[PDB]
Amino acid sequence: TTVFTRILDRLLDGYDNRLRPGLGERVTEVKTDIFVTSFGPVSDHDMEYTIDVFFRQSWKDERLKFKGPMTVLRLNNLMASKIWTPDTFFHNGKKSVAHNMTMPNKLLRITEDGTLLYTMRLTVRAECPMHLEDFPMDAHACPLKFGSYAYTRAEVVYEWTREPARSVVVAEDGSRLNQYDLLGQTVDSGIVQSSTGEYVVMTTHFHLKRKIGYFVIQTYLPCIMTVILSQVSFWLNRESVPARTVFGVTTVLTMTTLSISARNSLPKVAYATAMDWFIAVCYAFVFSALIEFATVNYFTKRGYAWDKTFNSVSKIDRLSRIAFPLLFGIFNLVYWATYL
Amino acid sequence: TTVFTRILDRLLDGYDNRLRPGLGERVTEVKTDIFVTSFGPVSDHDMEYTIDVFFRQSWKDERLKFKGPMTVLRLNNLMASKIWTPDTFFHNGKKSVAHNMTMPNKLLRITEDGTLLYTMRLTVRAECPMHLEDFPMDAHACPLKFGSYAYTRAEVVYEWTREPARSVVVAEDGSRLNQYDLLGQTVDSGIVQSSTGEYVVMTTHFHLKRKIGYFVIQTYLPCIMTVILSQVSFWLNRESVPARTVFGVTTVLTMTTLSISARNSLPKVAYATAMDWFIAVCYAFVFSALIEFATVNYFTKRGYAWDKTFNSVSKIDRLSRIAFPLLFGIFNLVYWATYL
Amino acid sequence: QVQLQESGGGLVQKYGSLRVSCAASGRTFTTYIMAWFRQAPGKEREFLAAMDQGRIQYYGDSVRGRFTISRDYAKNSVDLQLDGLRPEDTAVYYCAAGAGFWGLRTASSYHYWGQGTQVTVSS
Amino acid sequence: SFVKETVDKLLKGYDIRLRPDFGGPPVCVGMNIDIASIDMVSEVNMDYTLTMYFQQYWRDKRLAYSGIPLNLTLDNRVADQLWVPDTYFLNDKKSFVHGVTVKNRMIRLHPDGTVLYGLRITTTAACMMDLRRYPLDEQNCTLEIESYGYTTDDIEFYWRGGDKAVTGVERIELPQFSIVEHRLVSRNVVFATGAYPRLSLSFRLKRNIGYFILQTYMPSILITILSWVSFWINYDASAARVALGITTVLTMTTINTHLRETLPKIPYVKAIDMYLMGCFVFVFLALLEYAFVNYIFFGRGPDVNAIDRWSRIVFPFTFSLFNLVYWLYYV
Amino acid sequence: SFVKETVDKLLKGYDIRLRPDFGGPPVCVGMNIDIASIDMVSEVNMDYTLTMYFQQYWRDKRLAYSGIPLNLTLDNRVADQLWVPDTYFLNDKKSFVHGVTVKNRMIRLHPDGTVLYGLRITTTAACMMDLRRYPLDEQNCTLEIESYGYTTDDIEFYWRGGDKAVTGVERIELPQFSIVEHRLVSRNVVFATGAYPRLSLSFRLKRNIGYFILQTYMPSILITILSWVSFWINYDASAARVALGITTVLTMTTINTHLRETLPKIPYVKAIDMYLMGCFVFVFLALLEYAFVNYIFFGRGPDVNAIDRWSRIVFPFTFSLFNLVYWLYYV
Amino acid sequence: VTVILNNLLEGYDNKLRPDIGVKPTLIHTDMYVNSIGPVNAINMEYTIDIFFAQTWYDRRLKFNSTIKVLRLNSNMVGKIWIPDTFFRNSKKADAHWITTPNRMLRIWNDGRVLYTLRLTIDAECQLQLHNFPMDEHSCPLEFSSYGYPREEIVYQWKRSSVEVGDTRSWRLYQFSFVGLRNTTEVVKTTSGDYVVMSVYFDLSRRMGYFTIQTYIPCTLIVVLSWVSFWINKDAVPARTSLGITTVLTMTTLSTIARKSLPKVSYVTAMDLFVSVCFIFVFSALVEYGTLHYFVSNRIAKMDSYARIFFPTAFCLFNLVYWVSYLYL
Ligand SMILES: *[C@@H]1O[C@H](CO)[C@@H](O[C@@H]2O[C@H](CO)[C@@H](O[C@@H]3O[C@H](CO[C@H]4O[C@H](CO[C@H]5O[C@H](CO)[C@@H](O)[C@H](O)[C@@H]5O)[C@@H](O)[C@H](O[C@H]5O[C@H](CO)[C@@H](O)[C@H](O)[C@@H]5O)[C@@H]4O)[C@@H](O)[C@H](O[C@H]4O[C@H](CO)[C@@H](O)[C@H](O)[C@@H]4O[C@H]4O[C@H](CO)[C@@H](O)[C@H](O)[C@@H]4O[C@H]4O[C@H](CO)[C@@H](O)[C@H](O)[C@@H]4O)[C@@H]3O)[C@H](O)[C@H]2NC(C)=O)[C@H](O)[C@H]1NC(C)=O
Ligand SMILES: CCCCCCCC(=O)OC[C@H](COP(=O)(O)O[C@@H]1[C@H](O)[C@H](O)[C@@H](OP(=O)(O)O)[C@H](OP(=O)(O)O)[C@H]1O)OC(=O)CCCCCCC
Ligand SMILES: CCCCCCCC(=O)OC[C@H](COP(=O)(O)O[C@@H]1[C@H](O)[C@H](O)[C@@H](OP(=O)(O)O)[C@H](OP(=O)(O)O)[C@H]1O)OC(=O)CCCCCCC
Ligand SMILES: CCOC(=O)c1cncn1[C@H](C)c1ccccc1
Ligand SMILES: CCOC(=O)c1cncn1[C@H](C)c1ccccc1
Ligand SMILES: *[C@@H]1O[C@H](CO)[C@@H](O)[C@H](O)[C@H]1NC(C)=O
Ligand SMILES: [Cl-]
Ligand SMILES: [Cl-]
Ligand SMILES: [Cl-]
Repeated sequence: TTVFTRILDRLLDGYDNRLRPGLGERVTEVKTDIFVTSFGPVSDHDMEYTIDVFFRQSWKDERLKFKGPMTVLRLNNLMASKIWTPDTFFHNGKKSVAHNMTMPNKLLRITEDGTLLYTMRLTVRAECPMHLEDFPMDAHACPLKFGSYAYTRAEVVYEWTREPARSVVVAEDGSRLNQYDLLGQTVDSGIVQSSTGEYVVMTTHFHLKRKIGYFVIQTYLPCIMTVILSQVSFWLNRESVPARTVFGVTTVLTMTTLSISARNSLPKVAYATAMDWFIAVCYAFVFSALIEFATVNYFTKRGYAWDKTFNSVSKIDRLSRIAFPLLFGIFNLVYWATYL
Repeated sequence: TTVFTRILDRLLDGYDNRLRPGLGERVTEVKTDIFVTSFGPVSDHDMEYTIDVFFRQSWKDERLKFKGPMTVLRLNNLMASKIWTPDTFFHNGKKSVAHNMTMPNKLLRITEDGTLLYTMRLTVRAECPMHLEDFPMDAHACPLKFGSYAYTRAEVVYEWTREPARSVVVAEDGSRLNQYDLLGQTVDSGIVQSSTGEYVVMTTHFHLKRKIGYFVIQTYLPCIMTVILSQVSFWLNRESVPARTVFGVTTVLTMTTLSISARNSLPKVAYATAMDWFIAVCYAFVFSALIEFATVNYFTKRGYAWDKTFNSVSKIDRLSRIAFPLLFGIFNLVYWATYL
Repeated sequence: QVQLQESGGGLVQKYGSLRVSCAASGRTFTTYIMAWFRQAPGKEREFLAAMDQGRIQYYGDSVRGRFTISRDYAKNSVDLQLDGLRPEDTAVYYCAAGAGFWGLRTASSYHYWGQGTQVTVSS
Repeated sequence: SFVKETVDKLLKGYDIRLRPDFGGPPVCVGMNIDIASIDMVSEVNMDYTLTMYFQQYWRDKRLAYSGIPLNLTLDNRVADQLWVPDTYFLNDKKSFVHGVTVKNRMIRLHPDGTVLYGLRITTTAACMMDLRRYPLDEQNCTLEIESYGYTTDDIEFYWRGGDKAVTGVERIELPQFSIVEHRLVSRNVVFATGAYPRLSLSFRLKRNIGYFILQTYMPSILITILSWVSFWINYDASAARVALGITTVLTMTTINTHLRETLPKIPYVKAIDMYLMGCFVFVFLALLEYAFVNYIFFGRGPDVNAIDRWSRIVFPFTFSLFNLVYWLYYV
Repeated sequence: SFVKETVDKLLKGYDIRLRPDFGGPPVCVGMNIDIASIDMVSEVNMDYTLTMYFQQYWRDKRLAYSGIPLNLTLDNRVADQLWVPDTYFLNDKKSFVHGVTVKNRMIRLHPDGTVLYGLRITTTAACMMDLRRYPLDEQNCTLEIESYGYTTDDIEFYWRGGDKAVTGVERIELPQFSIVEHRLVSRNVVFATGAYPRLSLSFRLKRNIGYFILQTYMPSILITILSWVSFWINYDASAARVALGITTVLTMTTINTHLRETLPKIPYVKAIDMYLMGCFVFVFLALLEYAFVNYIFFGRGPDVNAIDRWSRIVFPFTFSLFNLVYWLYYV
Repeated sequence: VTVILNNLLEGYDNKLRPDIGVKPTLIHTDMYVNSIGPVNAINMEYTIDIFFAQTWYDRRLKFNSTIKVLRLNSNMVGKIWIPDTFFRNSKKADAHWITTPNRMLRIWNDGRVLYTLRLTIDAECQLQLHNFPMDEHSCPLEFSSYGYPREEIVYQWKRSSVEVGDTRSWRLYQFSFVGLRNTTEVVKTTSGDYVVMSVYFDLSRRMGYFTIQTYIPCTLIVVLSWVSFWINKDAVPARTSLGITTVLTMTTLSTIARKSLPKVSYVTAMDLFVSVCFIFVFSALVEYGTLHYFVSNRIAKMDSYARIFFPTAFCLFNLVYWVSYLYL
């Protein structure tokens, strides 16, 4: 086994890991691919998402050529710290983890020609600026940008290993998404100009579509049932002032409870979302059903109900039994067609 | 700068940082000094407070005497790890932070005579045992104790740099308190005894008084208005049984909600606070108002109101309009005289 | 209402330098991707350049290294510097803004479009 | 190989414990910041989180090299072998340098000896906010940059590029705040251990009111309006008018309770508190108005309709007048 | 004295960068796990926390020693000088080796060259849960054990002890779950960089129903039963029957609100949602039944009692039938 | 003293325990409990801050000199052999590092070594929450060597083994510390038999918080539903609104009672009380619904009976409930 020990000692003899390969001679070309083991949950409140990847980088270092019984050295990852590696970082990363349980989750393989393969297991939290105007029927393109921290494009360039569409692969059953659907991803590469120079940036946009099922169950269905309940009052006799006032005030309190609690998981945006409009309109219908009874009660003459002369069924009530359900159905037709 | 490199090399040659200065000849005297850059928030749930300080320590080490051009060597903090420093720890500290951004927040200055200045930037989280009997009108004396972990008072003694009052300084605009006022601090020193010997302890007591404004706004004022609301029913006619039942029930349920939420700001201690008694008495007033109506309804003979004989105005209602507001006003004066 | 107004253009001699600027109003596009497209006569819209909130520049292959895209985030504007112009570059240049859903190079991902500036190179 | 020999000679005999010009004039350090994002502006914790690219420039003559017309961008581990300023943030509470895939740090040397040293830092800095006008308040959050152990005789800070030393503010988009301006301040701070150079980066934040209109102001306005409906109901409908009056009182409590749970326990009155108290008084007085009407007819009868008709004007007029004084004072 | 020279000899010339039999056959690593505790099985975070004693067994002939009939237990810091397998957990989100009073690590050598390597690990492992039958659901949370850098040509995994490799499962006590069984799986996974050995430890968790009966099911049942009291109230009492009906509607809302605050935002209907929706419909229809009774008497009067008698039977019969189908389907 | 320290470490090997291959290394442990922190019922754990002291003999550290004891800081700790003591039921545990490592090392001339460090331990305590909130627990703290079996390391309690402070600065808000006991046993693992040292802390819950939070509010609502028995039965909206809103509030109160507990699937004492209060308020509404039905359409004297039966039954339940859970 001392043959392979002597090969490693020769490689590291007089080797400077402070210098990128080809420094002052050529541009270091780094080929990258990403295997997404899990696309983690998306946090709307923080406008961030989590992704777990195998981040693979490959480049050629002529100082690491060797001859031996094997053509590839599948080495302990501690060998990585003794050689030069790319200083890749994620531009939109917030707080990432390079896993090291039970050992640093890194592999290093050296081919005899001097090509290096260097992969690591990462958990990246990345910024995804969301536009929530169409929430909860919104779609987002969450980016994942990475590149060199220190080396400009005249020094280090990044490329995708295979075709860009094939250089980012997501595992078949690795979705940790709860309320989003990963429709697909687009792979690109660009250039960023900063105060320190011009840098290659490799981008991947993950296209996410929110699932509406949770908000139908917990927001849209309760709102609709509160509107339907508020219109049950129209079918009670006008001499039921306490009963029809309870209908009006409880549904208004219910809509207020729904309204202030529907944005609890969202960032406090200044603009109004699609769900805000639906709740505001449902509030108007519920508010108008209590104003309607006030008008009916104002034209009630006698304080006794039908068992002398008796009150008549209100014309306002007769038309409200039709107009209110009809206009709420029309709103739902326009609302859902506008956003779906 | 080769002159100063030799001086530092000469000083560290043969220097044993495992041994305290003057070992076997004298007690090592450490003069301490605390500058509070911010008195951070006080946590009632954990009974702890945060504090950001410049912790300054000074002592003499004859092994570090030097002669040269500069009388004081203002060195990189990396030098501090090569020499002996006091092993000061906070006795009541819980989880403190030594700041490491962008470098270790430390300084080390060596004068030519061997005197050392050693300051570090810390965030100390210390236990502050609180007696919450008078909450929210309570005051506390939060301590800050520190001393040597390993060296007994026969080896290392601590002293305040100046007069003890002037040795702890709080910055003019550093208060991070929301619910408290910092009324001043008491500085003291003492000796603690343990199984491993006697140790010098340096104590500071920050005196804090709770600001009552939040609890007046959010607890006392809603309690007072609920009691006033419950006494409104005394002025309604005795035949409005549903109306007066709604007054009694809703105010009792409001007091029930207030009593639950008034404990959420505090650790779940087993005794009653001063706010518990106010809510308990307010509950008694609100509950008696509903019991008063039940008595009035018991002596109501007719189900119809005045427009045939008619019910008279209840004597209980006539007396309750005076007794209930008066007794509550008397209780408020006695309550706020006791605690304020 | 949201409006995007291209400026510059007209006629330029071969090899001339032209700067095309777009002014946006009615909505702040700081978090959006502001792009440039061109449409040769009898041809589909061709992606030219884009620049997202992070100042990352994307380019089409035919214009990479020739055209430069910059953004004035304070002025809510995007500019496209045209250099090495050739008669093949004569088209209508469009300013666009969008969230880049299903790709920032596809024209269907941009919801806001300018009217269009004619750029012509005469040889 | 020439570069490798050059770097070894630079680091051979280099003393990291000594600053450049250790016994001479102070080393001038130029700083610029590229702000990547501001987030987590919290009133509960009284802090904001800032991600930035923190660049420091200084000239260390011990690192001057000749023969190479290149700027030597080295591996970031060489920073541990060089002297760097002991720069720190005074109001920083929790800060980390990003470390994926490697430590987000850069060292770039120049032939004359200039060192460019960059760090990608996320820091949570304390920002004590005055919330008396909340949610119509303007906050001022600062970042205090100081040398820890070097006084003004050893080190000098300056903003490299003047007023253009900080970039990226125009690209920041806060969901709840708008940045009005940022300033760069250079000054000295004196402690008991000496005078130290300080650089200040302050932002002025204006809170967006749109969220609070839908969340607290509009439900309070509509509930206050709804309590006037009782003025149009007959006096003898005690059950209906008490139910309406008490429900509007209960509704105002729910609005405040939800708002209270999202805020730090502050001892003073905020602007939004003043509005909810105002709306509560109007809702409370409408309920007390019926009790007055009920007492006059039943407890004193042995004009009732005048009081209700009078209230139909005064309550809408006084509440609109209250909104006039409120919004003129705070907007 | 002799033991020191033997250990000194083993570490002399040792190459930690090379695995045992580096150029030869794969090294077989045997694993057994002693589970200390499972806790925080989180539906919200979709994960669970595991504390275990993780032992790895392999032979390194470079560490063979003779003359000492002892199994040499060394200080745990010797693990930094010896080669250990690069074992990782694929579905691991956050993990640490305990470090009080020292790093909770064991290295025991054997004369034939066998190394026993123990670690005390707490790991938060991902477990995506299907909540469609919640709270009557069963979950299968797994632990994926794999080598990171070494393909099946370099390393082999096996459960040391077969079905007895994992111990301590029967002693685990989860408040909300019962561990029905656990399984051990050995297989190979292929990635683009090669084929890697994988060991899988999976538990089958059955959620306890007793908590949810007192928490949500009983108040739903008692609220539905009390909504039938209105059918026995005289049709004249509009204010009594409306207040009873509306309050039962609001109780079901509070029950669901308390429930959903403790759960993630999943886009499908759970079993508990199916029950709460059913109870709401019954409570909603009881209130609609009075409006129908009120409308028929007053809106068509110019058999009201028969509707109440019909409702007194049909509502208890349909609800008891709804519970019968619900529980037989899910239990 | 520099000469003594240099010679002690010359030829020293910290990877080998003293008397390896000769006899077990006997370690005498000592614990000063600085504070027993909060008891978290949901996570089934408690916090404890200790000064953990360990004493053993290392013949490689004998020295002949005028000085009798070397008193050293934490610098020397990493250079000599140290026991690999770990805490078996510790979910989280940290040492202390401000301003320096909170560690002390003392070496006597006959080779005796005293090693002490400060620890904060989050220890797992599986609480059995039957009889809650009138429950008592013995929360353990177990430690042993990670890799050295009984044939190599033995622990032994000293004369004054576990010491507590004033027990008044402790963060025991809901529990009162009543006492402790220390045990020693042998535990067989797959890698050998280990000496395990256990400290049990007996904790009895203070029900003062729960009386204010759950018992008194629930009782007042039960009393509230009895007010309807005195209201005239012709007031149908009054009796019904009182009856059903009282039931609605019990539903809210039941949820608040269990917010501080793990979601255990057995019935605690507090669950039994809240459930019985629910049955009382449920019956008060059914009582009126029965009376209202039979009067509009002796039984008519149901209100008189309910005025006596309901207060008497609830007092009777309270008599049995508090006697069973406090005395029985
Ligand atoms: C995955 O990756 C992560 C990230 O890399 C790994 O986490 C790292 O783990 C390693 C190994 O455990 C740590 O190194 C040792 O750390 C200890 C403890 O101090 C560190 O941690 C404290 C908090 O604990 C945190 O980590 C521990 C685990 O380490 C964990 O249990 C706990 O829950 C918590 O998470 C920090 O407070 C502390 O910071 C403080 O001290 C810093 C300097 O140390 C200072 O910069 C800070 O500002 C702050 O004040 C620190 O981060 C260290 O004590 C230890 O260093 C001693 O031991 C090593 C052993 O090999 C030795 O080589 C060192 O030289 C040193 O020993 C000297 O000092 C001893 C104490 O005085 C003395 O007894 C010795 O004799 C020796 O003295 C010699 O040198 C001195 C000085 O030159 C000289 O005067 C003497 O004469 C003599 O020559 C190690 O640094 C990392 O800290 C930790 N990093 C992070 C970010 O977490 C994780 O382990 C990886 N996981 C896996 C599975 O691989
Ligand atoms: C939303 C609020 C809208 C407010 C609109 C307010 C519009 C408005 O001004 O209404 C007044 C009037 C009230 O009608 P309503 O049926 O409620 O009241 C009857 C009406 O006052 C008759 O004139 C009375 O008869 P008479 O002459 O004394 O013999 C009759 O008394 P009696 O016979 O029982 O003794 C009353 O019951 O309504 C309309 O004319 C239809 C409006 C349809 C509006 C439809 C809107 C959808
Ligand atoms: C929580 C308070 C509990 C108080 C419990 C107090 C219980 C208690 O003592 O009740 C008796 C009485 C009820 O007074 P109240 O006026 O309500 O009842 C009248 C009384 O019953 C007369 O006797 C009736 O006339 P008559 O004889 O048939 O001609 C009259 O009938 P009518 O004219 O309508 O036909 C009834 O209305 O109260 C007091 O005298 C003042 C007590 C003040 C007590 C202190 C109050 C602060
Ligand atoms: C007719 C269906 O509507 C409802 O069940 C409904 C409407 N508002 C509230 N609810 C109930 C309480 C519910 C909401 C969400 C999940 C489960 C149950
Ligand atoms: C007369 C003032 O009383 C009130 O405003 C009052 C009393 N009970 C409740 N409230 C309201 C809801 C309130 C409390 C606290 C802050 C803002 C608003
Ligand atoms: C418990 O500690 C005492 C000293 O306080 C000791 O005498 C006794 O032996 C210990 N018990 C056990 C079982 O170790
Ligand atoms: Cl998600
Ligand atoms: Cl505070
Ligand atoms: Cl406790």
